[PDB]
Amino acid sequence: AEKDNAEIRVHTVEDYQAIVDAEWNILYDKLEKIHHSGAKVVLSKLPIGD
Amino acid sequence: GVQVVITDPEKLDQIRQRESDITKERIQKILATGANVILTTGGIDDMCLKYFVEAGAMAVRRVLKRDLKRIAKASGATILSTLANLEGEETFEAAMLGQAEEVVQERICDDELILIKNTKARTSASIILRGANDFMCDEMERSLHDALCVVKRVLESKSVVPGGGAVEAALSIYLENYATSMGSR
Amino acid sequence: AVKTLNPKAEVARAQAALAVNISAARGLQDVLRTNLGPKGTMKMLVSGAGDIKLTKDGNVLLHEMQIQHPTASLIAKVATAQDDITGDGTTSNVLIIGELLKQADLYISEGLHPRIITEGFEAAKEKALQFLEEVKVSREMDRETLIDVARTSLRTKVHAELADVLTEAVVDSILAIKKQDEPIDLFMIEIMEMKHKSETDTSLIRGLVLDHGARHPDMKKRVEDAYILTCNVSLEYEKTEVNSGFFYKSAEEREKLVKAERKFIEDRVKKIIELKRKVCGDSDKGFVVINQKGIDPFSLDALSKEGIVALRRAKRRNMERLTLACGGVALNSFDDLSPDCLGHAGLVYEYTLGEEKFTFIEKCNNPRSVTLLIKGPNKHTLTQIKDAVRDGLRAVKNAIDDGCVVPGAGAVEVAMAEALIKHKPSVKGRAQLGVQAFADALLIIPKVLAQNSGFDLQETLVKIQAEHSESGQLVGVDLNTGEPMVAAEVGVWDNYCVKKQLLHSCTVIATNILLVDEIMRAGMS
Amino acid sequence: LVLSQNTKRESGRKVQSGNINAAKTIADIIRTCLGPKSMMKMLLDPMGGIVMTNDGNAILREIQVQHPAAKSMIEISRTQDEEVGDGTTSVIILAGEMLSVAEHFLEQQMHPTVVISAYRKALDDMISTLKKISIPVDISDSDMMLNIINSSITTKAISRWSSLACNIALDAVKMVQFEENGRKEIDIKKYARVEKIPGGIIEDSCVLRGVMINKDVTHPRMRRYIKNPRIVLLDSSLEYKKGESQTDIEITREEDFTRILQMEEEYIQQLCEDIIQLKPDVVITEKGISDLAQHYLMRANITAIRRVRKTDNNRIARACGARIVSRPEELREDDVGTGAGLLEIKKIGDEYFTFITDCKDPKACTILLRGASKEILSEVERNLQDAMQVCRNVLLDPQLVPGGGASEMAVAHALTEKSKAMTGVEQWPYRAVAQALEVIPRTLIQNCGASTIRLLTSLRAKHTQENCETWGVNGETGTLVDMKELGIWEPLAVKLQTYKTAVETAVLLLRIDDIVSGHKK
Amino acid sequence: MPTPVILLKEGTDSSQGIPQLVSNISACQVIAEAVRTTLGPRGMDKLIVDGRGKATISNDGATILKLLDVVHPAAKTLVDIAKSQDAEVGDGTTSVTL
Amino acid sequence: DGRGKATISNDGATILKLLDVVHPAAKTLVDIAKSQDAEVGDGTTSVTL
Amino acid sequence: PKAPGFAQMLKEGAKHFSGLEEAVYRNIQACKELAQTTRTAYGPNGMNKMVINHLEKLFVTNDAATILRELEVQHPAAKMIVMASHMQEQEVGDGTNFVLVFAGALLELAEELLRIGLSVSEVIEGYEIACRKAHEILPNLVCCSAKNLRDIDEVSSLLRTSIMSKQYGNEVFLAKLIAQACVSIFPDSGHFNVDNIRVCKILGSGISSSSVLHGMVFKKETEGDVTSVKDAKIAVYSCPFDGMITETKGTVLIKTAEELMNFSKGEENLMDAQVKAIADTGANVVVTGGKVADMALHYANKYNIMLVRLNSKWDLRRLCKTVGATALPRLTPPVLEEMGHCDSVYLSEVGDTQVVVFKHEKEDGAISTIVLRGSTDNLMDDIERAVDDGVNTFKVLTRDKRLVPGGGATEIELAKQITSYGETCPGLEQYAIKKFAEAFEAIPRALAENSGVKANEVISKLYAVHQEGNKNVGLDIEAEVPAVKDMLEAGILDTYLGKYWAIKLATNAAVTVLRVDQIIMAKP
Amino acid sequence: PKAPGFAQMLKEGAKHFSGLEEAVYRNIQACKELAQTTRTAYGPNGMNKMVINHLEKLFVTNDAATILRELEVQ
Repeated sequence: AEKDNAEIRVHTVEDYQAIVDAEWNILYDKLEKIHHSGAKVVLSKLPIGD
Repeated sequence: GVQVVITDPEKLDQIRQRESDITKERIQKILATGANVILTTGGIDDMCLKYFVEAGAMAVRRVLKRDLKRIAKASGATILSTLANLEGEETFEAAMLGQAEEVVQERICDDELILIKNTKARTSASIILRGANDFMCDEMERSLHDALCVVKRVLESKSVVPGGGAVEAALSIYLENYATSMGSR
Repeated sequence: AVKTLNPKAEVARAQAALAVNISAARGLQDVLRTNLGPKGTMKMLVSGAGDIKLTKDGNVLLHEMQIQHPTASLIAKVATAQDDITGDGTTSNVLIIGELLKQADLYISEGLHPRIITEGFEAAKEKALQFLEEVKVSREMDRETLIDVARTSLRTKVHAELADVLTEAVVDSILAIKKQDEPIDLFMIEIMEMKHKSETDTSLIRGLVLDHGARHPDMKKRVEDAYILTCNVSLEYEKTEVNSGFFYKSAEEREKLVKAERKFIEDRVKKIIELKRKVCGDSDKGFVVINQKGIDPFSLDALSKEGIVALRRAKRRNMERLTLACGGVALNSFDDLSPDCLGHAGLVYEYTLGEEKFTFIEKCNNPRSVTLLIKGPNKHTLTQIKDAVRDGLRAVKNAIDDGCVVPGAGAVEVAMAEALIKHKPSVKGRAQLGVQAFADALLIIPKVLAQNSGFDLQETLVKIQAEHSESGQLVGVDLNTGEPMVAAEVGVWDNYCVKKQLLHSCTVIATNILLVDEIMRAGMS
Repeated sequence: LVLSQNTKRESGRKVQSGNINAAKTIADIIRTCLGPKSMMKMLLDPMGGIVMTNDGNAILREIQVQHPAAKSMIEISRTQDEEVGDGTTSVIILAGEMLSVAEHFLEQQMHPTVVISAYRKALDDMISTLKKISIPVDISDSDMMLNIINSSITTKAISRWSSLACNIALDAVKMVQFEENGRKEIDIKKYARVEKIPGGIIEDSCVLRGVMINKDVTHPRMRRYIKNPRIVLLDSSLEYKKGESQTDIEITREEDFTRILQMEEEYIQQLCEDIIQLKPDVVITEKGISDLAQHYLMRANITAIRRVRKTDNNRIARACGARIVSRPEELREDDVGTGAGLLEIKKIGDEYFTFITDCKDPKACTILLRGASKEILSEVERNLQDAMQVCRNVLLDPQLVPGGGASEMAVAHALTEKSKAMTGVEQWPYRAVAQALEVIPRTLIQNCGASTIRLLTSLRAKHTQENCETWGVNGETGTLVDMKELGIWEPLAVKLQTYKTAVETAVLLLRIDDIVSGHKK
Repeated sequence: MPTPVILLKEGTDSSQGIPQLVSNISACQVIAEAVRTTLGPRGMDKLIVDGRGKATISNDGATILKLLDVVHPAAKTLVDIAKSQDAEVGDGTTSVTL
Repeated sequence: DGRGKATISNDGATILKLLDVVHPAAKTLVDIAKSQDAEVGDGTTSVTL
Repeated sequence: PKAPGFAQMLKEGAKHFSGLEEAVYRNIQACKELAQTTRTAYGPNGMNKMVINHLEKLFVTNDAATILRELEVQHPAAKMIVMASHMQEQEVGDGTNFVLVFAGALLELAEELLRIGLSVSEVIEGYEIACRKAHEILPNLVCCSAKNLRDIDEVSSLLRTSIMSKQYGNEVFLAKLIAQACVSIFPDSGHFNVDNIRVCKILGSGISSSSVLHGMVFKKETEGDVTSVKDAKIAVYSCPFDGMITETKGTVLIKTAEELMNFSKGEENLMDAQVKAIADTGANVVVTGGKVADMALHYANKYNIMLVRLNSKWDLRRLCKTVGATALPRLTPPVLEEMGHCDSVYLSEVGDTQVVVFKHEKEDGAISTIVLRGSTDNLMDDIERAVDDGVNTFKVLTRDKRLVPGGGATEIELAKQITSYGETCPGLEQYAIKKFAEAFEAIPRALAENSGVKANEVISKLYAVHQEGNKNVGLDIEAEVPAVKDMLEAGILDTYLGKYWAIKLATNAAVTVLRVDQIIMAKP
Repeated sequence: PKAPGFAQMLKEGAKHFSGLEEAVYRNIQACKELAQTTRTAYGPNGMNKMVINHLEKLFVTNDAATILRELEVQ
């Protein structure tokens, strides 16, 4: 949402698919780290993704 | 819109080089024809000017479109919006050239104006006015424009009318007589 | 008459506008006549901004006292030209103009058409110029002669003591300037002022002074023996003229590109460092760098780690001055760099005053550029003494230029009086009237000197109007006893250039002004 | 509301009288300014400066008006000045008096057009007569040219500097002739630059066989004095320049940034050795100069001057014969600055200047005016403009006319004879024109201050004698003087254009009969 | 600051010649049209109210012209003729004006 | 305040802050109020008295 | 009526002044206006002053220079003497009071002679010669050439004079604290720079509790923990504490998938590595004025690192000097040699104000700070101004030497000596020199008026007891005894250089103002 | 600009005329104005005239004296 500002260039359509998948994999990775931490309550100064 | 993107810096210099060499070769193609006079409504850059000086040709910029069209009609030159051919390569032909005996810029009222004398293809006529103020000069050019108009009418219609109001002089009485014919109001 | 042409326009007519001009000139000369003469009283001007002047040089007054009368502005312009040539006599010029016009009115009011007096002025100027040429005293470049000339110029402006102090500085400067054929008064003369400690203590510094200081703490304050590097090529960062924003993919490459970007300036500074270390293998010697452009803070760190003094953003003539001071080779491309291109100074240190910073260059072996470091207790006095300094400098420059010199205190003027009055109407007769008037007007300088100095005018003028014998000397007016004085003996002089230029300028101005009839004003709304 | 809602109108004899009044006033405000005895006029400009000059054209040019015919006359004056330089000291006066006598026939209910035809015949006869009474003169003979110039200038402030003025004008004009038109070469008066520098005296002003540049050496090292310099004119800038086509760069490898930085340096170098390959000495440009290129040129011991006005560039090129160049790689030894007798940079006082003198055969030149103050200098340069203008008119026509009103009186009695042989209604206008001509010598007389009526009568009666047409009016004596020994001569074309524009003014004004205001467009 | 001296008072209106005369003729015609309808066995009358609010109808043209206070000079002559004929012979004052 | 926002207070220092004093000498007293408020508390009232 | 004439319309609306009338009356009157303005100023019995600026800011003051700075004045020579005193303050410290009083007295007595018809130029000559003679005779008055470099007692006793002058209540505390400041600062960057002392203002806890720290202070927050180590290792960074962003517009780019994961991860890892390397050299506290990356502070918390924030360039310069460690524009190299060293650093609460403290012990020399405590911030302004003036006094003392006996005694001796030289002058300038000598009675006069005892016989007794060479005896401060006091025993001294410079500047101001005769004034 | 000089402020607001300029031009012009004013007046072929006074009273006239009486001249 407000992370580093970057333009991206992708020839293969499948690579574009992979790009969007990889973004969501970023957020999923963060969430997995959060869960596997074993905690249950999370607070954030910054906004939380729905 | 063509953005120029560099991933190999080794070529920026040559890029800039042809950025002018394109105009250079266009000019050289024009001059190799042997044309010594060029006119252009479009802009003329110093790049072209110095090349022309080294060639010693004649160059004029920002000329009004109607004037250059008249030039083509007189000298027999061809208006050229660009350089091209039935084939893609940009070339130029001497057949496009127009002719006139002598071309001079001359100083009238410490302002240099450009003259073209005796185009062989089609005789042209231009008139210079001399006067005291701009008021008298532009009113007399209006007068002359009317003169040319009426003479054009005379030539176009081989028919003339006696001036000084003879027209209505006759018309009044002729219509007076014809009036009684109607009998109405 | 032109009113019918234009209603909002304004005109005078011949008598009317002539009276306007003479009245305006008379008022202007009345305002200014308090100035000339060492006994004169300088003037303080206050701008609408609240600033302050304390000058006596009339050019400042005319340019800075706003007037509306047209001829006043005209005279101000001619005086400005004069000041741009020689420096004083602007006062003398305006006084000459006013009083000459006064006599002219005295005569034309008697019905004499002005053109006659014009011609008389022409002939009188010719004869006066001949006499001025023949009378000029050819003197060589003796130091004491220049000293006296400077003192005579300066005592017009300041305390006697202040002028006495400053005279030695100015003469030593000028002596230390000439390459025996051409002084230029610009590069070798650095005029700087510090709000510091005195007006008297202002003195020549044998080297050059800079108006800024070091930008880092580790910058050493003092350097025993200095090697000077004069340059202007940027040691600050810069980005090429062509859009070159770049991209990267790994955060490590981000650091790598940062290093690369710095690397070019790194090379630049490293060349200088290597030059130093090659030359300053010895510990004692010091390396100083002057850049006309800026210096990057990282570059500051680099130079500091080698203990190298560097200064940024000096005025573009300062490198000229350094060249003429320490003989360093002002360069641009550090790529072609040699020890031979260095400059050498006997001493360089920093002086901190107030919040600003100053830099000293000292003990040039054969300095050809110097600095009149102006010490001033007060901001206005700085400006006043600076104008005085410039006056004295230009006067000495004219003195050295012209192998002659004119005795001061107006002895030239009484000489013109006696010579011109000693012209039978060899002129066409009616012009003798104008010649008489011109000679009369010439006598103003002694008149105003006496008046400002308090002595009674007519009797002093008559007394000095005594050419003595076959040795009828050039006699000046005493400025404290009101008695005849041999200017040459007492050593009160002035530049021939001054007198010749003022005579010519005043003649032209007067002959033009006396030839106007109406002053019209018709301009766009 | 019908017509325009706040547009005035006025009609007929009222309009004619009003225009005549306006013309008469226009003439009157200048009648004192003519003659060697002339007055000296100074102006208050709208925006602060002071302008003082005898020349009528500038005087009128600093006049705004409300009545239109006055504006017409203003433009007439400016045209005559542009074409010939002087005569404007007289043209508007002649036109005004022409009109003043002209109006006297309006209350004769004499319709304007016939009077106009009379005027046209009058102009034809005047031109013929003046051509009959000319004198051809050699153009090479210098002192006669100097005499002509002195004659044409002994009306303004420069009179007392006549010798210097004439030498200056002759030198400047003579050496400006672009012989590339075969035997039809033309001189031009926009390469004869005039520079006003205060200080000094008129006597110090002189013709410099070259150009003046109010610039300075960019770097200390370049020598300020050179005997036989070589000069290169770079119209293009000498530095790295924007890629005109909005180019961009995307570097990825570390070395690339420093490499592109080096590339512009290398381009600068390329230009530098391209210049030095021709062994020049002097570098001039209208654009800026990179300090790095400045470095390289210094290393080559080459003097460089930056950012000079384009006209100044052209004049320098015409001075040292070289031609301007915009491409260093295309530099040719044919444009090497050969023909500079000396390159120098002096100090006028608080300012550097550039001197390029002693050209082999300089065709361009600027005049160095050094006087008292900028306004007097401006008056001087205006007078110089007039002098050099009439000099060029002579070099176009070697025919001369005796002025001092003498030609006017010749025309007067010639038209009188034509009139008394030319019976008709138009006769009275014709002789009216003849009489109107007589006022130039009249004005000379009043500006002298002598008995106008008796002097004029003696003049006219003298000039009924066929044996002499050279009798004119001396400026100062106020006595009848034959012009030959007095020597006040003028170029024919001057007085030609004078009368010619005068009668044009007459016709244009006399045809006017109504006024309409408020066009709002 | 001198100024030109005027001939008559500021704003002294003047209008000379054929335009002046034709203007007068037109004004007389305008006056006529105010009365043109009036006369006739099937003729006409007018109503004019003053500034005071008092109504006044009239068929005799002279009365009407008296009510129409004319400012333009030439028409004042016509209205005076109306008074003259009214004092002399009667209706046709209308006709007189026409 | 002029903005219409009400504000009640018993601590004198707060009140003096609200009473924007123009007269100079009293500004010193209000400053003492701030000082004591930052130092020890109630009696800022007492301090002023 | 209603229409006199002007022979000169040269001015478009402006003030022309001429005829000596302005010099004789108006200029003198303006100077006397200033003299009355700050006559109450100087004096131990002098009472303080308050002024609000054009922008409505309070200024409680006793110093003359500060108060003159806050009156936006228009008469020119008023500005003359004002800025003269201003520069004098820029040179020595107190004396602004002195020089303004001198100017007033000299001007007032000079106009009297001008009225009695003495030549203005001759007045100039007399004043100049008198000032030069006074300069010549002054050194012969020095007593108690206090020489002790770094003792506390001598310097405390000395600085008591200025502190007592501009604050009469609290001599002991301020004396001891400023002396502690002076002794704590050695010659490190050259001879006890005035700038080496910093002042902080902290409201509450009245003046008696104000203290001095041998370190330097900050009124800023903290980001992680709050710890002090007896071996505190400080790192300084002008660069913002973050990954070095390229100045060029550098947009990170990717081409395939794993770039996102690896790029974010690597950013994290290399910030971690950088801060670890910083920690590896043992630095436990870091300072910067640049922006702080949240990642960086997070890792610092992980590694127990202290952070200091938002410092201005001058502030970090101060800290650099305090710990003697070189600020590093490059974030990487926590080099051992240029790395900080402080006795103790922590965060404390004073006056409901977060305070960062660098509590220190430095033999080599450190730039210490004084802590000001009390209620009214305006009193803080006054008291800190006085303290800084005292610091300037101590600096001038260190410049060369040679205390002189204050309390007017010196000036009475000046008056007597100058007068005595006056009757041996003879010439019309004798009146000029006599009046100049008379002028010095203004100081004891001012002390009397602010003391409220009958000045005249005080001056008379002072003269009488000064007829026996008692150069050390001066004006007392006591209502019970409105007579006399012996200054030397009372220790009421002051500096040679200050008096000398004040005298010379007052002379210069006078000679300048008297000299100008007619004035010209464009409309503001 | 905007500020020429007066060597005589003698007048509190008035017209000073001098230099024969008024006699040579302005006075003559005024007389000619009158001449044109009643040139049409005299003559058997002269045609009549009307004028209204300052008080709006008609005056049809051919006589010159009467018409001059009704023009309030300055």
